[PDB]
Amino acid sequence: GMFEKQFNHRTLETSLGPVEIEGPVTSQILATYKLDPGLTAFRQPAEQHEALVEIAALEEGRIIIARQGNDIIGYVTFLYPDPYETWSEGNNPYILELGAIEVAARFRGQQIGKKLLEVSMLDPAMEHYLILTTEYYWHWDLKGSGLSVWDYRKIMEKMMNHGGLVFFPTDDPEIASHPANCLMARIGKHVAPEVVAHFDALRLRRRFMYD
Ligand SMILES: [Ca+2]
Ligand SMILES: [Ca+2]
Repeated sequence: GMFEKQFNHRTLETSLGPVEIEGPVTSQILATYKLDPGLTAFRQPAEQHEALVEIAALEEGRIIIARQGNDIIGYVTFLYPDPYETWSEGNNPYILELGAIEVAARFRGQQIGKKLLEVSMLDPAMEHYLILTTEYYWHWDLKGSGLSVWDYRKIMEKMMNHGGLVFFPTDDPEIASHPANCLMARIGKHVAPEVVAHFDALRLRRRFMYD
């Protein structure tokens, strides 16, 4: 939150491209764009657009977008973990959540996710955060992607790996409920051991049973 947001930009060529990959984008500017109709994995586009704008308005919030003209065909979000999920416990401002990352189905296979993550990490400020993320099978567009759950998981994980995120075991009930779900996290080069220890305490939450 206390850090400044460095705007970065790269043009990604695609079979439909080129696509402008840039951010963090301000709320004022995000409101002028239009979410592509095919970005409905979390909620309908009108509601999800309002959600991206709101996130951008947060002190720590960052919205990086994949864009063609006024049309957002993909995005990736960053903000502090949800107050009503386990990842927000304690007073640790060095823990940031990669909320979500979504890309219109027709743009799949053009490595937009990879770049979306690249441009997100171009800001040296990201090295000061431990960036965790959660992925659940029930938000994945398997029907549209044609992928089984495990092929999807393998592809999605390697995408996240390109952004520096790595899989971490957890005893979190929701994630643990299905092996395909996962917690991943990117530990910035400048992140202190205390922050990492806190993260370990969050993901292995029932340690007290064994203390
Ligand atoms: Ca907290
Ligand atoms: Ca997520």
